[PDB]
Amino acid sequence: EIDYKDIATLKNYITESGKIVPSRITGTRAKYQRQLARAIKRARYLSLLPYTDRH
Amino acid sequence: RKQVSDGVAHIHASFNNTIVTITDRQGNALGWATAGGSGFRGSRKSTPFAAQVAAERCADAVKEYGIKNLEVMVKGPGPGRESTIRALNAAGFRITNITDVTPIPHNGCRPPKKRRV
Amino acid sequence: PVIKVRENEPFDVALRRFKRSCEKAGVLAEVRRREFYEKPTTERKRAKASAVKRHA
Amino acid sequence: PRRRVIGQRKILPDPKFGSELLAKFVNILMVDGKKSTAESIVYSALETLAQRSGKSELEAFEVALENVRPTVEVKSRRVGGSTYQVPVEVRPVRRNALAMRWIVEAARKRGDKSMALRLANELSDAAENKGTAVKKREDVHRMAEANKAFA
RNA sequence: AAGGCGGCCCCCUGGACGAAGACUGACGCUCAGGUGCGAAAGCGUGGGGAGCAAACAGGAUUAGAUACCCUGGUAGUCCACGCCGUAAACGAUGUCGACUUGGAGGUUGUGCCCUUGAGGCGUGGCUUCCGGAGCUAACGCGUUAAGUCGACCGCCUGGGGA
Ligand SMILES: [Mg+2]
Ligand SMILES: [Mg+2]
Ligand SMILES: [Mg+2]
Ligand SMILES: [Mg+2]
Ligand SMILES: [Mg+2]
Ligand SMILES: [Mg+2]
Ligand SMILES: [Mg+2]
Ligand SMILES: [Mg+2]
Repeated sequence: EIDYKDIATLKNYITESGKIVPSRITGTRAKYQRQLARAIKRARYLSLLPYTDRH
Repeated sequence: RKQVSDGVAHIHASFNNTIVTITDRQGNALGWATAGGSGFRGSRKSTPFAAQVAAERCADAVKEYGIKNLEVMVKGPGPGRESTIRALNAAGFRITNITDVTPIPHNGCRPPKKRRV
Repeated sequence: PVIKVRENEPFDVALRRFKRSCEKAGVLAEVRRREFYEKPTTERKRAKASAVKRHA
Repeated sequence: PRRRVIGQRKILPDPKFGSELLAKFVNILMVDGKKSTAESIVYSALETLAQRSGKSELEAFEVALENVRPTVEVKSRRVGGSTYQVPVEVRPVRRNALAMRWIVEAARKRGDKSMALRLANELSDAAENKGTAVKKREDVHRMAEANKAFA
C-alpha cells in the first residue's frame, strides 16, 4: 500500500531535517518500517523529499 | 564607510578554538575575530569565555556598517557554540534566527585513528 | 535544528529552544561519534553491550 | 562538615551601640584575644570617621560596608581532571563578613600611623567606594563575570 | 555452508519458508582420499589515489623513548585479471535423525473471527533472554542441549622442546 509518491503520508515519518524517524518513536511495525524507508529513499532521489534541511 | 543593517554571525567552534565571522546575506565577510588571537592560548584559548570576548571584539570591527539584525550559524562541537551567541546579543544585537550547520557526512571519509593517550 | 525567534520572545527562550533542538537532533553526540575511526568489530561490540544493558 | 551541619554562635552585641554587626567587626579586627584593645581601635576609628565626616555613626559604617559588599563570587571545583571555576551567588550573612574582613585587612596594609587612623581612612575610602577593599570586591566580580558561562 | 554481505534503480542468478494437493518410490545419512570456497595482511602486471596509514622524516615527552602524542607521509587500503590458503577462520560446541516440563519477547509465512479498533483463536520457519528435570569439576548448558539415544567422520593422550 505504501508508495513513495504519497509524500503527505511520508512526511509524518521524517524529522524537521528530513531524517527518517526510527520505529521506536513512531511505533510502526518492523516490516513496514523498511517499506517506508525504501519509499522515503525513493522519494528523495526523485526530489519529492529533501535529503537535508540544508537545501 | 558603507551600510548593511542585516547580517549573519557564522561561528566556527572547534575543540581547540572558536572563530567568529560576521557577514552579510551574500556571504561576504564584514568582520572577524578569533579566541586564539584575543589574548588566549592553549588551555585558556579553548574556553567559552575566550569565545565570548571573540564575539565582543568582532562586534567592534563590524559596527562600522551599523548592522542591526542578524542570524546565527553554529558550526562545530566546542565551547563558544553558545557563549559566543550570548555576547553578540548583549553587545547590542537582535537575533533573528539560530541554526546549527555542523557538517555530517553520510559516512564518507575514514577519520583519523583513535588517540591512545 | 533550524530556529526562528518569534515576536516578544526573549533571546534567552529562543536560545534554550535552540539548545534543546540540538539535544533533540543529536549534533554533538554525532560529532563525538565521528571524531575518530571505530573498527567494525568495535561498533558491533558496542551494539551488543547496549542491547544487554537495555535489560532491566 | 561531612555529616554534621550546624547553627552559628550568636555573639553578644557591640557594648556601645548594641550592634551584633559591630561585634562581628571588633572580633574580626581583634588579635590575640585583646578584645579590650580591639574595640578601642574600632570606636576611635568610628569616632574619627563620625566626628569629621557628617556623623551618623552606624549609618556611616553602612555607607562604607554597602560598597565592599560582594553580590557574587567563585568557588573552585575539580571535575574531570580539570579545575573549573564556578561562580556562586553568595548569601547575605557572609556578604557582610567578607565586606568587613576586607576593610580590616586593607587597613593594616596601609601606611598611616595607627590602626585607628588606618581603619578610619579605609572606611572613608570604602564610603566613597575607592581604595583596596572596594577593589577586592571588583576583582571578585571580574573573576566571577568571566566564568559566567559555568553558572 | 563458512569467510562474510548495508545508499537507490535495473538485469542475470543461488538458497530458505508457507499453503494446498498431485507425482517419483528409500532415490537416504555420513565421508578417509579428491575437488571447490575461504577475512585481513602480503605477492605479480596495468590502472586509480580524496581520506586513512605500516615504513620513513621532522616536532615533543622521557633517565633513555628506535614508542605511546603532534606535523608530514610511501607501500597499502580502491578497480581488473592472476597468486596466497591463513586468523581468538569462535558458539573456542562436527554433520544428520528421534525423543524429553515451562515463561517472556523479537522476526517471518499461513487458516479462522460482527476485518466493524491499531485486535480475538489457532498453525509452520528462524531468533533473543530466563529457567525445570537431567547433565557438569565447577562455571554453566537446559527442546537452537552441554539432557535422553542412534549413524558416520575429525581429533586428544603431562609441560617445555614444536
Ligand atoms: Mg506406486
Ligand atoms: Mg597489488
Ligand atoms: Mg601519525
Ligand atoms: Mg610492492
Ligand atoms: Mg589453524
Ligand atoms: Mg538458561
Ligand atoms: Mg539446575
Ligand atoms: Mg611431552
